[PDB]
Amino acid sequence: GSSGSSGQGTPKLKLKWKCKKEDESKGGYSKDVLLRLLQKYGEVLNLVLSSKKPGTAVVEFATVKAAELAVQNEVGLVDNPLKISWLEGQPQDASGPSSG
Repeated sequence: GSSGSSGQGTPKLKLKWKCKKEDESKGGYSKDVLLRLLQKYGEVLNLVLSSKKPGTAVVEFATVKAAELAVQNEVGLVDNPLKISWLEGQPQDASGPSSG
């Protein structure tokens, strides 16, 4: 298909969740909640939020291990399973002999 991501710097992740139109109500999360949710897994060096679109943000991890676990295990809330996607620098490894 189409691939080509350098991802050299820290493994930053993008946190997106379902949120209503421009409203005073967030939905069911907050810089803190999300911060503590990841903290447990890994130290959150920087945690920024996206204003352009509602229910969107980007977290900055210090290690790859934590990030992954924060993208697999931590899903947010049963009712609202946060959408943690790899904005850039995604881990890729197989448990067998690779080839063309």
